[PDB]
Amino acid sequence: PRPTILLVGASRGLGHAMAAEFLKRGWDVVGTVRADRGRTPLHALAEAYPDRLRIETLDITQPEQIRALAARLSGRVFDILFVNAGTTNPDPTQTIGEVSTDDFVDLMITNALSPMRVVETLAGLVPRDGLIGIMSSGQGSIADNESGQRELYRGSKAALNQFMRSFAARHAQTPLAMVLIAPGWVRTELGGPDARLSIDESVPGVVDVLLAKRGRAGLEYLDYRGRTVRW
Amino acid sequence: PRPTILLVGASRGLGHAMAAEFLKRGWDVVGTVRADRGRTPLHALAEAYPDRLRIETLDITQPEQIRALAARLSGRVFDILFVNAGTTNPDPTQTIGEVSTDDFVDLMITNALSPMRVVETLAGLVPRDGLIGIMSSGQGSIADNESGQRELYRGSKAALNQFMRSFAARHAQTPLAMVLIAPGWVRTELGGPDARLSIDESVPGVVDVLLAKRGRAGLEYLDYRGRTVRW
Ligand SMILES: NC(=O)c1ccc[n+]([C@@H]2O[C@H](COP(=O)([O-])OP(=O)(O)OC[C@H]3O[C@@H](n4cnc5c(N)ncnc54)[C@H](OP(=O)(O)O)[C@@H]3O)[C@@H](O)[C@H]2O)c1
Ligand SMILES: NC(=O)c1ccc[n+]([C@@H]2O[C@H](COP(=O)([O-])OP(=O)(O)OC[C@H]3O[C@@H](n4cnc5c(N)ncnc54)[C@H](OP(=O)(O)O)[C@@H]3O)[C@@H](O)[C@H]2O)c1
Ligand SMILES: [Cl-]
Ligand SMILES: [Cl-]
Ligand SMILES: [Cl-]
Ligand SMILES: [Cl-]
Repeated sequence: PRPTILLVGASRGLGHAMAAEFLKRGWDVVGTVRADRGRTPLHALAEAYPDRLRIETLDITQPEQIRALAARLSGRVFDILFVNAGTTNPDPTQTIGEVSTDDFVDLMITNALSPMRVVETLAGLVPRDGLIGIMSSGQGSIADNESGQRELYRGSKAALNQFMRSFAARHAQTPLAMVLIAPGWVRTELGGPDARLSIDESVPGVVDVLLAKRGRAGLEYLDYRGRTVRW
Repeated sequence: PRPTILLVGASRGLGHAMAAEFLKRGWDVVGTVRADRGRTPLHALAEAYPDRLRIETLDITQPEQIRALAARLSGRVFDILFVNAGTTNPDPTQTIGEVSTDDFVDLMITNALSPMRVVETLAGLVPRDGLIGIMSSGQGSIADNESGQRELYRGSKAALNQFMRSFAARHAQTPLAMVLIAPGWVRTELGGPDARLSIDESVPGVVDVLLAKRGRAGLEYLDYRGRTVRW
């Protein structure tokens, strides 16, 4: 009967840290990994929590795998669905006018289309008063984009946020809680060596925000400190 | 891709209906029939789901055929292995003191030894955190046996349940989920025309139980309503 989070993209980085943090707060976790990555930090974590962490497989860019996960989990209910999975393009220093079509397509599919297909397909596994979240980025804020850089990633997260606003409009005036999280610039393999925050300086706050967002209907764009991020 | 159940004994009755019900839930099914039985209701079901239901042959009382199936399914992974196959003796009104040695041996082999041999030999086709189930019966409960009748069948299912408890003990340090199902008294060729439940009143609940047991390690004895059955 323990509360359970379905955490999509939990193999490493922020997603793995989120799984560890929910487990420390007494929740169960179903976390997803991609089949191709071999053994991950999440596999090591599952050995420490053998009865409380379950690992499922999902590449979010494969719609058949999203449906397969939905079928596997159809006898389960999740208090929170959180889509952490995201990446960046091979060469983030390229401007939008320099990126290859393949790189543009790949990142828009991975970061914008695919998290939305996950939430649309798996929303039924969450109660109607539950919480659906996606890991966005402060870089997806258009109002805050005064400096550019990381051009393709920025557009992918801006598109994600807009898609999520339209999803939220279809749930207007219902109890569903929704959140786009900006975790801060964190020293993971994605954030890089110059990132301002350690994992432990971001993830407890993200988890605090998610727990507090439950029961507060509607979509918000919130950072790891609970501050509203401008669209 | 899609989750797959290996359903042993799916030709007729409850087993055939379970195949149909899993297909309705977005699962794929590999179902077994006895080769010498010619065409079965499962073959008709395969006409309607030719890409999602595959039929293999197996007489569970023939160890060489269990080994042959294991080789045939080499490299396949099944989220659920469920052994449905079972029968009863030619004259169920006979007391234990009346049954012939042949009838005793035949039923003990078919209902108790053989499902366990299937489970032991095919367990390697299921993940360490998968689900292995066997169709038992409420008649196999020793604590619930206040009224007798069906004497030989009752003993065969009690032995099955005990054998499965020992199998479960060997898996106590693993996340393997296991279930013995009591489906209720159902109007199949085995249950007879006087049985209380239609197939459709039992099978959706059995499948509900299986999908909800996936991910909950350890062995339980559960009926089609999810109630615990006393050993
Ligand atoms: N770190 C930061 O500074 C920062 C800032 C703002 C937002 N974010 C966001 O935070 C999230 C996690 O990033 P991170 O810093 O933890 O990066 P990370 O360490 O590189 O982890 C990325 C995670 O996403 C998964 N993933 C990527 N593509 C996937 C796909 N197709 N299907 C399934 N899973 C996939 C990865 O799985 P594999 O192991 O299989 O690759 C991994 O679990 C991303 O959405 C990112 O945009 C991060
Ligand atoms: N019906 C009830 O009221 C009831 C109640 C409690 C438990 N159960 C259990 O439910 C299961 C299914 O029974 P049912 O009512 O559906 O009976 P059924 O209609 O007579 O079907 C029995 C099934 O078992 C298969 N089977 C029997 N011996 C086999 C063997 N040696 N190798 C392979 N398959 C074999 C049959 O295949 P063939 O077509 O080749 O014969 C058929 O698919 C049994 O385990 C039974 O004990 C039934
Ligand atoms: Cl992942
Ligand atoms: Cl951020
Ligand atoms: Cl059969
Ligand atoms: Cl029963």
